[PDB]
Amino acid sequence: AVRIKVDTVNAKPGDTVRIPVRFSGIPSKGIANCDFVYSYDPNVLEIIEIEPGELIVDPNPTKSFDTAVYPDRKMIVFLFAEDSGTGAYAITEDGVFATIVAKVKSGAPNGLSVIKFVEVGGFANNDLVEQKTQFFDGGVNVG
Amino acid sequence: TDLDAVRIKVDTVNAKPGDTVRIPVRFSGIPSKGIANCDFVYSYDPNVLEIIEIEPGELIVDPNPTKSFDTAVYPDRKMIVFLFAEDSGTGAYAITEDGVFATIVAKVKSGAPNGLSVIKFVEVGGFANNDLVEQKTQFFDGGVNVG
Repeated sequence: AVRIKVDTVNAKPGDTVRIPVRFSGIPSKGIANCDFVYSYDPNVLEIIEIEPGELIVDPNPTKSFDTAVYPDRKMIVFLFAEDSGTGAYAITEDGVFATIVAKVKSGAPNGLSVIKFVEVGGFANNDLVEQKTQFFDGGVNVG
Repeated sequence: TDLDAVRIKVDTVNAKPGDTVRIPVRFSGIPSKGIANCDFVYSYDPNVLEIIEIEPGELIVDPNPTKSFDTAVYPDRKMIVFLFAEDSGTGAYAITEDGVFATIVAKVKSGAPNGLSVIKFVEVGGFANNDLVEQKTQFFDGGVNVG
């Protein structure tokens, strides 16, 4: 199974923090596409940007990777679909899939603001066979 | 209806339990300038409708439609996410006319109850013209009137 984990990072109100989303157990046949959703607390974290991680091998990262943030529904949607169409830009190793850049609101309480796994859609290898996954939560420990 | 807004509306189609139905998502009031990108979410009842595929509509002009258009269906959370961003980078594949943005293809489950199974607007992210200026939008619901 591929393991997906959002880091838990420490920050102080006002800080702009980077929260890696890591993949481990990436199969030999790679990951051609994957999409999933995590929830967050928009009253504590303002999502600034979500950067393609080192695992995105496409020369034009944004062609293979995208995210959509919906503050009202409190969700972050991750979308990866290797752009070559031949499997060429498939993820082939463990590492950082994306980096959430979020600002901790100035009046945020101390303690953990959770970034929780909500749902996975597809998560397939270069044979387009669905892979088993195990998703883990993360967030920001405000101090 | 705001004539200065782009109105997005999911059709309300009639069907019987067991039918595979096509439910267009239409755009009206598209600025001649063109829409370079848009993303939004509608909810549905996966206990009545099994989403089979969401086809790029006639408005998706990219010769590689999947490079400009994508959707994500989440049955557990009961949501459908629509994502459009013209792939050329120069505005070449922007949406420039009124018409079908996408087509939801769904099967009405054999045991589905009679009545309207609503496909309801949830939230809009961006909806920008070619100069990257956010456009005023109005989203309307649709669904399948099961009978």
